[PDB]
Amino acid sequence: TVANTQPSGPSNSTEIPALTAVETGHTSQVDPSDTIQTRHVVNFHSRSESTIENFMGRAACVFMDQYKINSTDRFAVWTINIREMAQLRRKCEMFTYMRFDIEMTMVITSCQDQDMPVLTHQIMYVPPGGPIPAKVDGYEWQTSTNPSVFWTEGNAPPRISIPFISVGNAYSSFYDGWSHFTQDGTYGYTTLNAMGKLYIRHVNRSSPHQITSTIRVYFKPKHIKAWVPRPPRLCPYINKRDVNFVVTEITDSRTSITDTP
Amino acid sequence: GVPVLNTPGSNQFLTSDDYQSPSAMPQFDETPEMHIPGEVRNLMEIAEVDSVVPVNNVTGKTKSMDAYQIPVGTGNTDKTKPIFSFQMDPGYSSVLKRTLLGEMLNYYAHWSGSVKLTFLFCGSAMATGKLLISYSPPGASVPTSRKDAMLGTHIVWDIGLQSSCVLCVPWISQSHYRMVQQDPYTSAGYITCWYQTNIVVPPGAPTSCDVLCFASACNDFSVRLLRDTPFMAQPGKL
Amino acid sequence: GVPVLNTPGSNQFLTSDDYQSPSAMPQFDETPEMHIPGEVRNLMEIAEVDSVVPVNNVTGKTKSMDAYQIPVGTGNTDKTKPIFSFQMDPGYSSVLKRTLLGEMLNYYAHWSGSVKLTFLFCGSAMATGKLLISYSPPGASVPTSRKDAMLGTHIVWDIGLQSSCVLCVPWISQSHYRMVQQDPYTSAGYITCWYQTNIVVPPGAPTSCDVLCFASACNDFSVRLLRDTPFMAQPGKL
Amino acid sequence: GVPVLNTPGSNQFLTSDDYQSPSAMPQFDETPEMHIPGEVRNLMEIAEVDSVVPVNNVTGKTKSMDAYQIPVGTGNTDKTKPIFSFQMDPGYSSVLKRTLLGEMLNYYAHWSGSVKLTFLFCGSAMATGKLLISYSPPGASVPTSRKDAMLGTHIVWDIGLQSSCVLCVPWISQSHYRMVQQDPYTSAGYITCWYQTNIVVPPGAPTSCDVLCFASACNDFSVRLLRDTPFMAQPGKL
Amino acid sequence: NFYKDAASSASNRQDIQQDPGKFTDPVKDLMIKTLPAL
Amino acid sequence: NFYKDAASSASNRQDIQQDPGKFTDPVKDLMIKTLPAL
Amino acid sequence: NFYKDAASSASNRQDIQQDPGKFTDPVKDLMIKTLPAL
Amino acid sequence: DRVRSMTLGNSTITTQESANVVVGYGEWPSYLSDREATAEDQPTQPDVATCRFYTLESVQWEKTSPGWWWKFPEALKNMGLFGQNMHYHYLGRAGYTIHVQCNASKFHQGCLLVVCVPEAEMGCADTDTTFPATELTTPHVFTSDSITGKKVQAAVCNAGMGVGVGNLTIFPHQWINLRTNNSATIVIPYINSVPMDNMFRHYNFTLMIIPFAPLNFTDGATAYVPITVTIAPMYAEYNGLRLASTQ
Ligand SMILES: CCCCCCCCCCCCCCCC(=O)O
Ligand SMILES: Nc1nc2[nH]cnc2c(=O)[nH]1
Repeated sequence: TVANTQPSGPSNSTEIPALTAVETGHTSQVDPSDTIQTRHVVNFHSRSESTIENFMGRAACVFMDQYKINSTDRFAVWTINIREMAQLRRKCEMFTYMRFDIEMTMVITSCQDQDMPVLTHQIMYVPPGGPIPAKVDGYEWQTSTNPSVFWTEGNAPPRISIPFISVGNAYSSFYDGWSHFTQDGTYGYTTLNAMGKLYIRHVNRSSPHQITSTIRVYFKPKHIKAWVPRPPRLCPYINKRDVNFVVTEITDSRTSITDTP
Repeated sequence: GVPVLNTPGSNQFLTSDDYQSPSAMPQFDETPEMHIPGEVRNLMEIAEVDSVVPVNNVTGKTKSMDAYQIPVGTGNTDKTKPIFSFQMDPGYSSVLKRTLLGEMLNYYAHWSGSVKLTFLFCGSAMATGKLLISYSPPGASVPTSRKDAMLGTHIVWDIGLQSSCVLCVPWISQSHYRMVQQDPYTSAGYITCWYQTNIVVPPGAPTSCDVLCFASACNDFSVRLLRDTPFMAQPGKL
Repeated sequence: GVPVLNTPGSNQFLTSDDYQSPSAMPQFDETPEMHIPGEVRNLMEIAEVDSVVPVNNVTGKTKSMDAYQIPVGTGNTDKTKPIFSFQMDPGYSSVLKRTLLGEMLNYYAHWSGSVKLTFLFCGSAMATGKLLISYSPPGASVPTSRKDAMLGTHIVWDIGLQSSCVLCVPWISQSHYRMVQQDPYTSAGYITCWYQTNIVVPPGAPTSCDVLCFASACNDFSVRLLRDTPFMAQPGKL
Repeated sequence: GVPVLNTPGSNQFLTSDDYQSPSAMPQFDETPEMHIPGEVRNLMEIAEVDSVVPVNNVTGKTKSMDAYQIPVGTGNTDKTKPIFSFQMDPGYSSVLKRTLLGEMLNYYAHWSGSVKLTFLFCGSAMATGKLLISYSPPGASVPTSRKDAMLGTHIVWDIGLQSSCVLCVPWISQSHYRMVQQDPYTSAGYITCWYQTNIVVPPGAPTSCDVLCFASACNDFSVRLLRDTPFMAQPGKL
Repeated sequence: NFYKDAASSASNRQDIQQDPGKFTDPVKDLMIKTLPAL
Repeated sequence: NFYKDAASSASNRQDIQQDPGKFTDPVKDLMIKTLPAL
Repeated sequence: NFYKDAASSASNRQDIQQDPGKFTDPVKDLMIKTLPAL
Repeated sequence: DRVRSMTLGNSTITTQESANVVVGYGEWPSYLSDREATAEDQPTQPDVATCRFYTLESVQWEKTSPGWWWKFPEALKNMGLFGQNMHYHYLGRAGYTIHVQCNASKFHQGCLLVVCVPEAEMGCADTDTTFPATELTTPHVFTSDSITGKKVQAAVCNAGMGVGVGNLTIFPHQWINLRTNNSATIVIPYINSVPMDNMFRHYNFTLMIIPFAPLNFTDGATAYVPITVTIAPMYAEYNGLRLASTQ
């Protein structure tokens, strides 16, 4: 639980808890027990829900794309990144380095644009450098060593656990550096993002009518370790492969410095 | 086999659940753990760090540096007028909703504990002064005079070698938690600043100085109910 | 009976799972186990075995035997030119992607450890020489002179009765693993060979010899992330 | 994995069940428990509290205060006529279906135990009297004379300084429970009041007084089968 | 624990640790609350 | 108990407690059943 | 183990054994790393 | 406790009005351990030739100057033997005692934020392109406006990385308040997701100096008030010898 408030009385002494120096890089450790007179109160309040495991440990949408049954629009491809969607990006771009292993949950909803029999979906994950399919009868789809999930509709959503598959000791949300050694090529965190593409298709061979399925991937980080905290993002998220921004006001404005509602 | 019974909540996907799931990559050898400096294990570690507060966020100064600095002068006029004044609730207040205290607070619905406001005086070494920074709990209007403001939890801050002062807002609340959003039932008080005496400056020093404000949480601060932040406001595909 | 709750991931087929399944042939009497020579229990047992490296895979020599043998001659011209030069990463490099080290490495996405290059000299017993085989980590260009190449981890190999030498590439990497595919962030260095002195041959012996190259893994070598190999590339029904 | 068998009742939603369900807000820090005065842990705590009984609920007096007060006078006429008379079953009886005993009883289908009727005399301090309040179990008609009513479980109540009397209806039933709804098989008796002697008043005091009635449960009272109350009768959207 | 893999496990939400001393006061020379800063 | 959270638990229907003394007789001076009220 | 049959069991992925000596150095006469080969 | 001295590898630093040194995240830098290392080669540890104070070019602090940033380790290339060991080695660590110093009178006022931000991934001025490497690295200046072109977005309110500039206090930082101190010393341990990293293509941290309260003085005081940065790597070690890189 959080710290209790000790009782204090009227003080007149040469000690000064309120007097500080911010220019020391030091945040004052004073309590309301140092400035004013306080009563003894027992704080049973805990900080259990502000921890990194409880904060980041909720499944956020990271990818939506359509793929149709009955060409290259017959299946989906994602080339995994957190940066597709803004709300989980701002939570992950809040720590510089963070080490977690995630389980992903797919929400696959087929919609008709004559009766669909039943739809079974395949979510094949190729690690980086593997063979990519260019067609639905690719030959790549047989998953000898690629992980893959087969899911028929009307069941629970497909949840599988993923380990910490990074090369480095932590995932890097930010990479202030270049791709090539001559300081050339791709700038930013794109260079570090080597996680394989994600391929989703209907294992149904065809359909009598045009059926368009959409997939929704929900990462939920667990076993989370985060290092070097940084301020949350202020300006919006124009790109996915770079932290580019239009300059925005730091805070909402007032009419005067004294003005208050 | 063993007879089972499927209860409600089967075959659902609750986003905030704690279940075990089959690993996609069995017997995976993770990268060995290494010690990186500065591990954060709780978000109230990084809400208790100071952050400069844009108190002077008037129209035309927000997209600049003049939003952070509080104009404090030496004169005969307007010494019975507040230096600044703003809401004490760090979630919806248009001054400290963007601070590190307010950024980590907007992911939550409820908050408890004492916040403290640190004031760094950025004048010359020869310029001296005294200021009255006061907090008045709700129930009455904003203090309009220094007489009405010295009835709340205030501090008279002599400006000298230390050059910094902490006003600890002491968490005078009816309930154990307050709403981060603005509602009348749980609304924080008012933080006003006044001239205790004046700023006195020597003949050759610059007569217009400014106070720089800070805000952070105390050790008894806690947030309670997770929600999404309203700031990001994605418009569409990136 | 006992109340149960169906979580997400029910009624799915994850290909890489570890579940028990009902036997189709109960109380089956398997054939008794017999000792067959040469049991392999780990694929890094058969990646640590040498394999001849097609270093001379120039256009027109790959579908032949001349791809494996490295032309080394005795002359006055081109003794300040490399004998060979290739990428050190055994996954995408057009020289050692096909070796036993590279065949077992392309089923994986990450790899760690030291590789070693063994050079068998296939000349006559009277022909002697000295060679400089060097490894230079990335960050600079390919070494263009022997002066620039003797700054990396090199070996001066005297050719005599032993007639074989091992250059252990010492795993100088920033991270714990490297990508098998070619990406700039984790790219291995360069392996160049140079004439330390020359090949000296008696009057009656053949003046054009050749070095035969090998490559295998060390005892600290490991592969980390299973994937499919890109080599097979099935076109259709067999 | 472990072979299971889905029994009937799977994937249903029984409203009155006792199952565990996944928390939507994990590791939630609830507000600390505080002691609020007057904790009720059982609804028979608040059915055993007295409540004024609208005995005089004749047509034209219900939406007023005259429904609660029982007219008792001093005269020569109608002293062989009952003062009041009503059904003893507190669920459907048009007198005590609305009391606190009857409000908490209409959420239930079965009820057992003794009820007690308390009579507060709201006359002057000089006016004295005696009353016969009787309970007669079912099987015969309503008692039409005081002779027939003094054969049941009655009480002769002298009115003096105490000014209050309790008639405990003693739970004379065939079965262990009775139906809250009105059915012939389990119907309670009749509660009639009679003049034992008269109300005698001095010359200057007001000659028309009134008795105020109460009703509550005893310590052996219990309700048994939960159902919905018929009173609310929602018509539509609010 | 119904799986062998460690990544295939429940989230360790229960544990609550914190070290705010590495952010609020990262200074070398110890600074006492009572004493002046300089 | 298959969940860590306390709100994610079965209803404690089994327990039966009651204190009707705080409603039926909340008076300061004790009133005996046998004795007169005043 | 919920089944009697041994083929109806989980894959024994946990065990990690290896004997690279039967492939890398299958020679009869022992060859020391330090000494010359011949 | 205002006077302080720092002596590294034949170069000492004297200050007499200063806050105490700030150790980044409470970790003092050190050599890489045997259990957290990744490269099986004997590292080069020239403790006195490289781990010493290097003094960068000083910048003039004016009434309207927005700010500056340096990008380290790279800013320390071709400076002494610390830059020569970059060109010949592939890997590197250090611990960077950063001593920013800016003196004034008792009749000058102003307040700087000397903040070290790990991985200050900047943003391009035009949101749909990428900018050259000479934009990132005479330190680059911020602007109190909005620039456009193939440049880093060097506005001050969004400090280049697209955050609130008042929220840069979460990083290891000090303030130079001209009435209190005239120097700010920050010690930064090796912060990276990897045990050793290349020093050229990767910028481990950037040093942002941002005047929150601008410089102000009446007539007669010295107008030229320069800000000098004196950065000294600590516990620097190198791995992966090769031919010198031409950069
Ligand atoms: C059907 C198999 C699915 C397997 C999917 C594997 C997912 C790879 C792991 C997710 C990448 C996480 C990257 C986070 C980096 C950051 O925090 O910036
Ligand atoms: N000189 C010095 N050495 C250390 N080693 C670990 N911490 C320290 C420190 O704070 N100062």
